[PDB]
Formats: sequence, C-alpha cells, structure tokens
Amino acid sequence: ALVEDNNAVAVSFSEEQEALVLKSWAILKKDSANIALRFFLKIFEVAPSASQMFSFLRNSDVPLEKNPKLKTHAMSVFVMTCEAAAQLRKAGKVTVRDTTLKRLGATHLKYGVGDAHFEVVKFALLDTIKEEVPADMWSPAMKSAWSEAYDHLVAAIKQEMKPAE
Amino acid sequence: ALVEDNNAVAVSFSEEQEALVLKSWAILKKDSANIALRFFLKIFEVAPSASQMFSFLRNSDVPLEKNPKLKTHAMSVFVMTCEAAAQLRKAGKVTVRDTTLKRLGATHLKYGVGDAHFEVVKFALLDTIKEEVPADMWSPAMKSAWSEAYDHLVAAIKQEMKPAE
Ligand code: HEM
Ligand code: HEM
Repeated sequence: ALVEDNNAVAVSFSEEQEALVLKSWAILKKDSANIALRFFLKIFEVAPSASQMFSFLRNSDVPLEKNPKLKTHAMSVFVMTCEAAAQLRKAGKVTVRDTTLKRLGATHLKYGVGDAHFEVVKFALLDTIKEEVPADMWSPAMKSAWSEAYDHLVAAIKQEMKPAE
Repeated sequence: ALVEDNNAVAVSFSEEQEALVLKSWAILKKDSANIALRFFLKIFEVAPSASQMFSFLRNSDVPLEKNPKLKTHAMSVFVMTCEAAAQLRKAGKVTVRDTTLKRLGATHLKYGVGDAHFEVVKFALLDTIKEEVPADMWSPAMKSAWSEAYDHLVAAIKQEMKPAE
C-alpha cells in the first residue's frame, strides 16, 4: 500500500471495524446457504466469464445452483475475509499460513484470475452483505471494514502469484 | 445456439427490441454528459482496474471526471450498441465497416481488454440505463434488448482480436 509504501505498510484496522465485520458475519451465518448463493449469482451477473472458471464436470452439476465448488468457494471468500479482519485487528497484517497462501497464489494464477476478477468478487461480496444485513446495521463503515479485510487478503494472495523479484 | 456470435447466421432481434433501445437511448441523449459520467463511475466502482486502462486526471482543475476522453468512450459504447441493435434488426448481424472493426479489435487487444472487462462494461451499461429511464419503461425486455445488441457488437470486435477464423 502506497500510504507509506516500502516493504512494510501500516495496516491499521480497528476493533470497531472488526466488530462490524464480526456482527454482520454473525447475521450472515444464520443463513449461509442463501448468502453464498446470492453471492455467486452476483459474480455471474457481473462477470459470467468468472463463474466459468469453476465449471462442473466432476460433479456434472450444470445448474449454478448445484455447483458445489460455488458454495464452497463462496464460503471460503467470506470466512477467509472474516478471518483476515480478525488478523488485521490482532496482528496488523494478514496471517494466512505460508503454505496456504502459496496454494492460493498457485491456484488463482493457474485459473487466470486477474485484478478485474478480484474486484468484481469484492463488488459482489459487498453488494451481498448490504443486501443481506438489516438496513439498521449497514453503513459506509461496515462496507469499508469488509473492503479493507478483503483487499489485504487479496494482496497477500497476489504476492504468491508473481515473482518475489 | 449458444455460440458467442453469429457472423451472419440466425439471430432474431425484433423491431420491438430495437424500439426499446431507441426510445430509451432517446431519453438518455437528453442528458448525455450525465449518463456517460454515471456509466464510467459505475465501471470504476465495479472494476477500478478497468478505468485504469484509460487516463488519470487532467481537464479543468476539478477531481470529478471532466476528461473528454471518457465521455467520448462512454458515448461510443452507447451509440455503437444502439446502432448494433438497428443492424441486428435490419440485417440480422452486426454490420460495422470492416475497417472499423479491425481498428476496434486492434485497439482493445492493444489495451489488454478481456472478457471480464467487456462483461463489467455491459453490467455498467445495463445498470446505467435502468437507473436513468423511468421505472415505467424499464423492464426485463428492455434489459435483454440492450444486452443482445451489446453482446453481438462485442463478439464482432473480439473476432478481430484473435487470429483469423
Ligand atoms: C480473497 C478472495 C478469494 C479467496 C479468499 C479465495 C479462496 C479460494 C480457495 C480457498 C480456493 C480453494 C483451492 C485452494 O485451496 O487453493 C480457491 C479456489 C479457486 N478460486 Fe478463489 N478465492 C478468492 C478469489 C477468487 C476470484 C476473484 C476468482 C475468480 C473470479 C476465484 C476463482 C477460483 C477458482 C476457479 C478456484 C479453483 C477452482 C476450484 O475451486 O476447484 N477466486 N479460492
Ligand atoms: C462494445 C463495447 C465497446 C465499444 C463499442 C468500444 C468502442 C471504442 C471505440 C470506438 C474506441 C476508439 C478508438 C478506436 O477507434 O478504435 C475505443 C477505444 C478504447 N476502448 Fe473501447 N469500446 C468497448 C468496450 C471497451 C471496454 C470493455 C474497455 C475496457 C474496460 C474499453 C477500453 C478502451 C480503451 C482503453 C480504448 C483505447 C484508449 C483510448 O480511448 O484512447 N473499451 N473503444
């Protein structure tokens, strides 16, 4: 991040922001299957080519609604973004196991996932949360808390998607 | 016939669909500068990396996008999509001058415009039209009319973005 970019940036993420992510996630969990669905239907609406990276041959599950990869993937983005918030809050940086990040970098690079894709997914995530939590709790602050967590997780993954030259 | 496009084969774009595109475009014209703006602000919101393919900021000492290059591109997508609808209606295929398509293929390939980009722009176009025309005229039919026009125009352009058939 070019706010004081060198090799170690100030990843300020407050307890309030984590709280925002935690209580909204708490409500979203009460209906996991449904939000995961809405989440991927939104990705597919914005970038059909994205959902095409998941296919459906092994399961042969053609319908998007029955594409297991989609549900599992939707949950991974939420859960890992929600953990990234907690990590930013406690450690000041994403702390995904080295092996786990290397595996995420390789997988996404292997599927041609680029910046626009990460951005569309973020847009769909934020849209899905806004659409799912009560209007009394959504706020720009909640939107930003999620965005910060997501953005940092993505940056960590992208790091294992290029040469550490 | 889920083949991306149809260089000249079967495609039934009706007079009603063209009418839908024409009258909505008619209303949108009455406020070109504003819809072009909302249109690109939407692209940037969904895929910031997209708007990064054009130019930064410089025009008349103001942050908001006053860059004439944007309004130009926004208008080209509308006008050419609107013309593609008329062409699908009259000829059953996009009829952009051979030289004009070659120039569009080369330009977009040269800028790394990919499938996700074309999809985000389509999403922003559809969102902008829905947001701009009166609720009494927007409908799934109008959305599809625009989508069909846009999709075929894009397929025509993409054809000049890859080695000959
Ligand atoms: C921060 C956001 C993201 C997170 C946390 C995430 C997480 C994951 C995880 C945990 C896997 C499972 C495989 C493994 O263990 O490596 C995976 C696979 C995959 N991801 Fe993501 N992903 C993210 C964004 C994206 C985006 C933007 C796309 C593309 C639109 C995408 C496409 C895929 C594909 C196609 C696979 C492999 C195919 C499969 O699931 O079998 N991911 N992702
Ligand atoms: C069907 C949709 C599209 C149409 C009709 C369209 C049309 C045009 C036209 C007419 C030009 C002017 C240059 C020339 O004569 O070749 C152009 C340039 C360009 N387009 Fe598009 N475009 C479309 C989609 C996109 C998308 C999806 C992006 C990327 C998000 C994009 C990015 C650009 C860029 C960066 C240029 C060249 C830079 C410049 O304008 O100087 N276009 N486009």
